[PDB]
Amino acid sequence: TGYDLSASTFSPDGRVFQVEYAMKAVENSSTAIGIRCKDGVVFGVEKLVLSKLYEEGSNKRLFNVDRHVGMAVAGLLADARSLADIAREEASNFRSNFGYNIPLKHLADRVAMYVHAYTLYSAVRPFGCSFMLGSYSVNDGAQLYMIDPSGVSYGYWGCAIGKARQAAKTEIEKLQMKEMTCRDIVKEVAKIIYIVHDEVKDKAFELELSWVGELTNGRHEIVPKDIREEAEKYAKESLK
Amino acid sequence: SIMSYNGGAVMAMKGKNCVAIAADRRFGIQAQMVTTDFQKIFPMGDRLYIGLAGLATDVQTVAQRLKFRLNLYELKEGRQIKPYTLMSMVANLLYEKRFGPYYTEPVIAGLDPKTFKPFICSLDLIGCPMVTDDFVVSGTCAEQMYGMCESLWEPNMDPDHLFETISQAMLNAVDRDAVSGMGVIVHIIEKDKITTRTLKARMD
Amino acid sequence: ERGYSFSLTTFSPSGKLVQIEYALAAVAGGAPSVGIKAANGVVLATEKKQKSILYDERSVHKVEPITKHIGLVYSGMGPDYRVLVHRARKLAQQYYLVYQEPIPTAQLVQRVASVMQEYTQSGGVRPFGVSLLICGWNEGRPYLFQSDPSGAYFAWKATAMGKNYVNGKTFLEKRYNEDLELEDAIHTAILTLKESFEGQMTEDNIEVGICNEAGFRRLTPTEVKDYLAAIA
Amino acid sequence: NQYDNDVTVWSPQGRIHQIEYAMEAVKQGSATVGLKSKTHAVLVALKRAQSELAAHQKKILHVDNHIGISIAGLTADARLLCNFMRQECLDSRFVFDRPLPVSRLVSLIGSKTQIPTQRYGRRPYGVGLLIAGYDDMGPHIFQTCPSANYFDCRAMSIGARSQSARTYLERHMSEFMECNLNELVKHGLRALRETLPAEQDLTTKNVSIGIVGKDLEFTIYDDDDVSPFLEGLEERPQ
Amino acid sequence: SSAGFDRHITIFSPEGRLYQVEYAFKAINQGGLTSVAVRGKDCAVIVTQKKVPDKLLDSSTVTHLFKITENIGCVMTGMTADSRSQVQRARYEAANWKYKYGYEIPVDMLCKRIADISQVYTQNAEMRPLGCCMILIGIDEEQGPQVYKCDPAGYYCGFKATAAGVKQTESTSFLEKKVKKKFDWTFEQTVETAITCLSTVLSIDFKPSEIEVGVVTVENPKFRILTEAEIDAHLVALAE
Amino acid sequence: YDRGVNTFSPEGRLFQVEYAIEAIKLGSTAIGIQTSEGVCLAVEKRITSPLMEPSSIEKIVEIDAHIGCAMSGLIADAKTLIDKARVETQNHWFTYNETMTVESVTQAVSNLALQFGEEDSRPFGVALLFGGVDEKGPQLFHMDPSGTFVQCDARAIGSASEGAQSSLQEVYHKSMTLKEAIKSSLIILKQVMEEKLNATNIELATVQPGQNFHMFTKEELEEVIKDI
Amino acid sequence: SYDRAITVFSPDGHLFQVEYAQEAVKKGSTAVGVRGRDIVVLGVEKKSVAKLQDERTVRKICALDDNVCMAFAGLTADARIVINRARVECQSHRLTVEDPVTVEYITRYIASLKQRYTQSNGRRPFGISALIVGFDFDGTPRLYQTDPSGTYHAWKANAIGRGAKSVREFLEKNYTDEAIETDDLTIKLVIKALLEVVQSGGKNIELAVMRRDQSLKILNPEEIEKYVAEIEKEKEENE
Amino acid sequence: SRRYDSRTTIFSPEGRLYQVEYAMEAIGHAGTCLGILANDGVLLAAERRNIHKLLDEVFFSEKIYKLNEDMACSVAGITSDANVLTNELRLIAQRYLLQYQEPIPCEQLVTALCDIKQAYTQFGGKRPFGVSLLYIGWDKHYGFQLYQSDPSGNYGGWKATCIGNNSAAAVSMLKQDYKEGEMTLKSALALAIKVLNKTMDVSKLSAEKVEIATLTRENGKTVIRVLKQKEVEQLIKKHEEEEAKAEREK
Amino acid sequence: PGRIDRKIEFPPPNEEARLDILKIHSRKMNLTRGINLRKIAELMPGASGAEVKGVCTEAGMYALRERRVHVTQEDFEMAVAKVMQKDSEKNMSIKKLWK
Repeated sequence: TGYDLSASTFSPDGRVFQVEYAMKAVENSSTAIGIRCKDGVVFGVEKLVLSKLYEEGSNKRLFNVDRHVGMAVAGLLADARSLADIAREEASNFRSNFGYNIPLKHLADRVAMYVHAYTLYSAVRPFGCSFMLGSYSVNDGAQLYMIDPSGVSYGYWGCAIGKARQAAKTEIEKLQMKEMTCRDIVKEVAKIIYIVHDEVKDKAFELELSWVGELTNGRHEIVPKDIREEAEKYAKESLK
Repeated sequence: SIMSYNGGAVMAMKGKNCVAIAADRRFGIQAQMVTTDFQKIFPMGDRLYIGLAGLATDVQTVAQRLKFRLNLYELKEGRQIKPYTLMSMVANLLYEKRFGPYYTEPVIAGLDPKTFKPFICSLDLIGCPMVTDDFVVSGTCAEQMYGMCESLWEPNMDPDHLFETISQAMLNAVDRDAVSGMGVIVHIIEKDKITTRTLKARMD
Repeated sequence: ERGYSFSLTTFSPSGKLVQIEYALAAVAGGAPSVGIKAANGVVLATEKKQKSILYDERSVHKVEPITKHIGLVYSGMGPDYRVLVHRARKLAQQYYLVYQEPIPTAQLVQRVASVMQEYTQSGGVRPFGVSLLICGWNEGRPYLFQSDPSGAYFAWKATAMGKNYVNGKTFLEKRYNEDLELEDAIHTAILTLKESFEGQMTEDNIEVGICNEAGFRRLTPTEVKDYLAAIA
Repeated sequence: NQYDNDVTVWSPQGRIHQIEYAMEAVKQGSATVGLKSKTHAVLVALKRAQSELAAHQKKILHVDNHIGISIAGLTADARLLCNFMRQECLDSRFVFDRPLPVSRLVSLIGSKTQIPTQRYGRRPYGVGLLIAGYDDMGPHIFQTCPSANYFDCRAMSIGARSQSARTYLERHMSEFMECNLNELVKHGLRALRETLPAEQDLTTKNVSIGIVGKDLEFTIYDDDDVSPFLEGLEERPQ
Repeated sequence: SSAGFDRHITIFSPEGRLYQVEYAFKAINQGGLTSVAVRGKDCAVIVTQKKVPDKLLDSSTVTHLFKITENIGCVMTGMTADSRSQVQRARYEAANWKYKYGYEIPVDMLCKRIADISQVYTQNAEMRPLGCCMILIGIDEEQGPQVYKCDPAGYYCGFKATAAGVKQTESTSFLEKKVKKKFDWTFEQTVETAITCLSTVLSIDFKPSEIEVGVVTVENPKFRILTEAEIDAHLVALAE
Repeated sequence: YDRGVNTFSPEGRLFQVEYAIEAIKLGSTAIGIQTSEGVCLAVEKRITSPLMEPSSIEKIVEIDAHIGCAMSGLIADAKTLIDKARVETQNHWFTYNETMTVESVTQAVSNLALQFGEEDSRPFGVALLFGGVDEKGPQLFHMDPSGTFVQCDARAIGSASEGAQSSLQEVYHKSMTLKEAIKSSLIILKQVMEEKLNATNIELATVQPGQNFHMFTKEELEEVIKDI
Repeated sequence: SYDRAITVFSPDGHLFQVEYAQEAVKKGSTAVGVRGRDIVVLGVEKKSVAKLQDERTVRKICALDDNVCMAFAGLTADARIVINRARVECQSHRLTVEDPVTVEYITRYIASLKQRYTQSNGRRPFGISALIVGFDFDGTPRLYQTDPSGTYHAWKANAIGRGAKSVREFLEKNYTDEAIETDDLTIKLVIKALLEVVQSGGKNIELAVMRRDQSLKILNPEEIEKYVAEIEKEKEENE
Repeated sequence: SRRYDSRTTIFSPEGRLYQVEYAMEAIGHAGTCLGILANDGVLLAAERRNIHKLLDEVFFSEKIYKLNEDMACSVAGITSDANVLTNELRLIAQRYLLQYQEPIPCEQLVTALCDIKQAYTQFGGKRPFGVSLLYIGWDKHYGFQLYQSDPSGNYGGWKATCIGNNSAAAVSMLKQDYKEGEMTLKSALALAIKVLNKTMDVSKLSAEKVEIATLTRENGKTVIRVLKQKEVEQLIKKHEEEEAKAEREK
Repeated sequence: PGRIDRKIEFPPPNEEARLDILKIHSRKMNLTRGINLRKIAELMPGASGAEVKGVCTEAGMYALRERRVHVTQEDFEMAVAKVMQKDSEKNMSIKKLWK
């Protein structure tokens, strides 16, 4: 106490509690996982329905930054739509200045330097968000990135954001990555959301899957959800 | 032109241990005089004067801006100003107004504040400092003053013959000019004293 | 920023400025130095050590030139020194672009300290933690001045700053007479430099710069090692 | 309690308390209910009078020919977002010569109220909205919050004791599609009367109804034309 | 003692000290990582381990060896988010030296530009001083190789061999006895002493996959990151 | 004891805007009644010393031609709101050639009721009573430092805030006349004031649809007193 | 560039800085002023001269124009800013409207200046209170006053400074029309009112009159001797 | 953010100042200046606060700052805050001459500074000035004048004023011993040497501890005289002789 | 004043007062010619009078360790400078930012 008010002051051992407080605000949020196959990235976000409380398809946390770039935000939803506008605005200036599609290595670095800049001053607070960046290209393959509220951004094959962070990634690494098509990954994501988060605190919940890769021609779009409905039928087979 | 709007003639000649400066005494507007006592030589310390010629607005404007900057220089230091430091000071003030300039051409003629060494220089309207060893002139009737001082200058000149020389250089060159005249004042300064004389010229 | 600009240095109810008195405490816990004026040149002598044998002494310099004839050292802290050196480098050029003449040593210290006083009254910043010793031979007579974090300026003959300055102050009060030569001044600046130095005085433990009437001249470690024989 | 003062300061629990104090400002306002059908979006509000002689404070206010909002918070933050709301609708009317979609209007609102919840020296906009619109894909009912989280819903209610209104809407959400206008409106005002004590009710003086639809511009009714809507009702049993 | 707000903002203590900068000196140590810089007679070795705790995490997006220009490389310790903001300042002001001046920036002049920026962050009392370190190597014309180190206080000096990170007092005390016994230093003697100094302080005796070597040569002035195969060549050569 | 000037209460309200409404209670009382024949309006001057000349103290201020006012609270803070309300009726007439309605005057005043802050001060400390005759007949509106615009039929604000409003609802109906509303208001005033009732303590201003310029001076105020 | 509110509200519904600034007005020298029908009068007490030092620069009754006269209270530094501000306004009003400035227009300039100077941020309010005396056209002698809050009134007899309540209570028991009939009686009345403020030995009383046709004329110290003598003469005739 | 603000603006709850009062009580420590006039001429006595042997004194005007061709000043307070005001007030006097070609009178130069010192007390939260300085000079309207500046921004006309708290006893001497229109350039100097002999605690009044500057009006020049080395000493030998003569009555 | 009518203070001694106390303590001592007791009082910037003994103890003690009954002025000059141990911080920067 006394050192944990401003984001500019240091602790007497040398850390910043305003960043430490914002990270566990992201921890108190529902689970969103991501995993890439050999030719694409598959997103999966658990979505909570309290009783009715909204439509069927409101406030979806699977945003769409560029034609070939996705989001899997989790945490404080209001600041997530702020980062989604900053990443949207960043990718247009790369298009206007240079004339081709933004590489994901830049787009993680350009956003993380904006997240880092809100951890230096007493005027502003750090963002209470964390998110995923998934892309696919014919000259760079698929990449999957991950940004914390501090600003540390580097690569992964499979990551998880939410309450069930360490509990869900235990069985993500039980899967294989190179020898899987992303059509197989879609029904593999659907069981991980279904295994974790038992219907005790939250009875009803949704399951939104988004997917970019070689089958989607590099364009990012949502999976056909009402069409063919193979996610939840294969996921509920794990009853024992 | 703009330099010929009022007229003027400033001459400075270097002697042996003394320097002399001279100017005319006319204020007019292109054909019509107004007075006979328009000051064109302003003192800057002791044994160091400055002459100005050209547009009569920029004569009185630069002579007050330079006096503004000179008193601040002499109070932030203790000493008086050297003649080289004045020439660098004026050349800054004329170059700041690079695009819309002051239509004037200064002439500096003084002595050393330490020794008795004379100094003469003249500047352009945008501030190109030009030092000589014999004489500098400025004004509308410039070419007549070059015809005087080339045939009427000797290296080592006592203050008696220095006064008799710059007087004949001014009284013959200015009486050939149309927009200059109406009296000539001559300052002859040296280490001991300062002598100011007004000549007897054609009043037409 | 926001636009705060509120002064954090106010008057005590006793009637003193507290933060400037604390900035002088950081100066006294610095490296010792000694500057002696001796009627033909001024000698600046600092005490430069390394924490280990791993450093490189040909990298960071103490006795620093300003224009061509104006030297400058310090006794406060390290990183605040390089700011007001670069400030004084640029500030000596606007004198030369206007007056076309090298700046007198009395004229920099009026201007460096006026930067430094106004720096303390302004808000949101701390004062500097560096005292200076500015010297130079202009118009025949040499000069030797001292600034402070309050922004005041003085004119010494033989002073000392840094650690154990009161021991060097009584030593220079007895050793330094009214006038010497430059070579007598270097001999007595080293004879007061290791009042509180270590045992070894090599060419890398000290670093001495002089101001002749020919100009500022920083001594290379060859002549420092050649003069340190039979020193004091 | 030292971290319960500014908006910039986080908490050791991880929850900013100035947003949590702004949610309680919404509950101080009077209750209002917004719902929709296949072809219409009707929001019904409840007015409060200050004294017996003063007029009732108005709740529903017109924005555009197809967008109308309700209110549940302060009045300075009401008109400050209202003047921003009218301004954006006529800009796209001027530039693209088309009415705005309702969904991308509200995305500008959540981006608008984000800045005074992160920088120092600003308060959150303590205000609650029920945005009801109509565009090229059907009617919409949107609610907001001072935490800048907008919700696409089918039937909600915000204000004082609005929990009792939500329970009426959950057990009648299936009938809210095959209902034209008259049983669409009178389902809505039965939700308001369950946010009332059992001794007073709607008296054509503290209630307003706004309807927008396919062939209908957003029209506000108050105190004269509410009386055809207030008929064929039944008293609350006890 | 604490007087006024000396424990919070960058002002002086009554003892003539200040605390927020010397709190930032142990803001490096929370990374749990160590970097070693060794200069030879014709080379300059940068060796630094990395810790990869996750199997679902890349081995290419982690390495702190960063390329400033074609002839200047660096290594970053401290925390990760602050270190990458320090690199984009170093990449940028090395480019302005080319545009303004024409020739390539020396490695000594670049640490003056960095340490003056860290001065101001110390200096203004309303922002955070970016606790991280900075070690540069490079070949200078007619001067040989150089090693410099910047600090969050904002000072630099030249070096012969000095490590940073967590273990300084154990690593530099090993390097003192190594240098002052006047051994030879050609290429591989420099690399072998750069491995064993990290291998005796940490006492690991690793596998060639965690450390990275960033050597630069007089004959090859380009900054070069070593391959995993040739790191194994230098490691089994010193294993007799 | 110095918290943020713009901070929500833990219960949900405000801090300093709540204190602004408290600072109206020390001001002098004022009564205005809307009647279909016209709007009457009354105030008490509260003269402190006989050396003070009374007519330099005013509470009724005309706005453009047909709109009156009544301030209660801080005097010089009210002078800023008056000088803006005069101008904003003139910009309406020299851009539309019509008189700004009484409701839309109060909207323009109530915009900057809570536009204080650090960038882009403190909230004001006066409540007002705008009354006038426009195209929808006579009108009477009431505002506050919280910017809560409202319409009242007969509002009474100031020191006797609760005491007058209780006595006023006792004797009021819809079909009043103008002469009945004038004599009824000063009955309320003399019950709530502490001094006597003369031609120097109170003042009136009645705006009519025909007599648009509200006009009321001394030697007529004595006639209304002596007839009751 | 300064954004910090200084004057905020209190929990009971008051201010802080305004009541504090009126305390500094209470710690000042008293200065009264009455009016009449042709000639106005105002005088200051508590001169407190060192009696060996200069006194033309300690004069605290000045004129903004050829019609309007000043008399302030409180601290002297804040008065000099307000006076030299108000000299500009009464001179720029003469540029637009050709009349001399009325006494009503110049007090609304000062009072509205002093209010917005408390409304804004980061600004220490003034601590003065003026007595503005000037007879306008049509021969209208009147006097106003100011206040650090920014209010203005019209009085017939004002008192400020240290012990204004005693002087105002003295003038309260003196509501005569005969004292505003004779001119020198009104001047002696000011000398009578200022007598029970300070020790008042006829040397610490600086008064100045204006007969609505001429600029202000300070009475002589020999005039103050004859005025104190006739006051002591008629006071002893109560036996 | 806001808890670091020092609040150098708010009134005391007593109802007076809180920050300016600290400097006005501080100003009496470590400074002593005075100045006397009653006829043609005006002087300024100063006091070398620390005269150490390893010092240059090459400036020849240490505490006196000749700010114009007609005026000068004696400053006491913060050393470096004096240099801000003397650079400013020297420049105010020169922009007047640019505008009018007429020398600045002594009255409306002092008022130009006191408006600057006041404005850094009201708004901004700036640290106020801790500088109290004196004024001499000559105008075309009154002549030889003295003024006393304050950190609050208040001035006044004087004839025997002072600055230091040690010199508060000197005012008791100057009320006891002062003449009205009988000043010479000897009766005024010998009075000041008598003051600093008693008010300063330096025994025997060492001539390297005092400093005296006078302003006379010679023909049209207003010569500002700074007297240096031996005239101080023979003034002391004149003063010590008169003290040895007057003590013979004892 | 109903109880105590007289409140006599005791100021620090002056230069002649320091000189006269010094002559009392040096009267019982042994002195060498060519010595100035006035400068000893003049090197005491506002002394206390109690330390006039302390100078006369340290001067005779320095003459003791030479087994010498003679004393110079230099012995008194080291005796005064020893007792003058004040926490005055003579950096020429504490009494010198405040001229």
